[PDB]
Amino acid sequence: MPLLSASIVSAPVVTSETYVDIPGLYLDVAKAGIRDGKLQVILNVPTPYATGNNFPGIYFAIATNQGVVADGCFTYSSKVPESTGRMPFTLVATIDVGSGVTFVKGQWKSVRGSAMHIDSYASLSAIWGTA
Amino acid sequence: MPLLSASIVSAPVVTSETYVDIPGLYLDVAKAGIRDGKLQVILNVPTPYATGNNFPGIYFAIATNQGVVADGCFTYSSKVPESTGRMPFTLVATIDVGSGVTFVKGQWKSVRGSAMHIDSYASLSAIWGTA
Amino acid sequence: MPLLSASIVSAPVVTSETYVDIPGLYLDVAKAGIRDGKLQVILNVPTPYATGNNFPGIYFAIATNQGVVADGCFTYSSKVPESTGRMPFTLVATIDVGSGVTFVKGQWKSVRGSAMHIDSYASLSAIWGTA
Repeated sequence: MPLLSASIVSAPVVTSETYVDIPGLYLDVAKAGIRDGKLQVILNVPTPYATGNNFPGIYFAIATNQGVVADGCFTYSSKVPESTGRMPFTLVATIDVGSGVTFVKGQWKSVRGSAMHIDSYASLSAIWGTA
Repeated sequence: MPLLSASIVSAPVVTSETYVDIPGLYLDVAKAGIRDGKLQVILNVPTPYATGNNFPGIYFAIATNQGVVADGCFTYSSKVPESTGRMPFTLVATIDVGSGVTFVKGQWKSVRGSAMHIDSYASLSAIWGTA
Repeated sequence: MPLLSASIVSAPVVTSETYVDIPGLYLDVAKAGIRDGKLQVILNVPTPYATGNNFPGIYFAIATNQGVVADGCFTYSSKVPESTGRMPFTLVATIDVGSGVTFVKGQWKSVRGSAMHIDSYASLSAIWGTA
């Protein structure tokens, strides 16, 4: 099966100065017997929000056992937003499995001390391609 | 053909307390003779906006004949935004066709009574994968 | 190989009243011997920002040698935002290669004179499908 997916509807609220795994957003590539070719990986966090005192936001990353392959963030445009609105976020990266990839995961990291909120659907998806 | 797509450039402006189809964002899976395996579905609404009086926004969903499989929203961070800016939105879900899926559609639902606006490109895409 | 990708971590800051290529976001389809079937193309700019004096934003497009196939934008909800926050943006389009497509690129265009900022990861991805 060339389509892999994991999805969640919540995670414990946390702050982090470093990239930390988003629990449940994990694809086991080795366990699927995929050892070569490429994966197009999509991290989709459609409804996150950040709480903080200093232009809040969330960094998200796609990581393998080799670490972060791609990342990005959303941030609010106000020091302390009136309400910390829902800021849809998608990240897309293509990785060579041949180089020794055995898992893929989503990770997150605070912007300026923000608490990080997922309280609804979020997914981590991959499509396997071979020549 | 394992790639399916539908796209629109507008829809009638409406409010809805329930998920209602976004006209044109519909993939006919049965008609394509796809009866087994998985679909990775992307709902891409890159340039929506919501008009309202109370922190406006839009919920979007991916639905089949079996109902909603994934959803999320954007919301503004001000009670009545200065201007209701364009809030890009993407949603990604992977569904088992074997379980009896015959169509896939995008749907939307008001946040707090918002009118819902698409006046430019939006797409619903799927990639079919089989083991 | 049915998966194509290009990624960047920055681009020179520019303004543009027209769609102009985002340097590095280019897939050479002809060079890959792909002459028929479909491509699902994702333009992923997860961490852009716009600087301007009049509700800033960025239009993004997916273009081929035949021009723009899909586009959209983000805009801020304040005339001059307190801080020009990071506004994640994804665009998804499906194109018929048979119709004479030889390359795919990401492009951008100012909203109301905005300077356009990418200073971190951004990607252009494609999956090739044939019947």
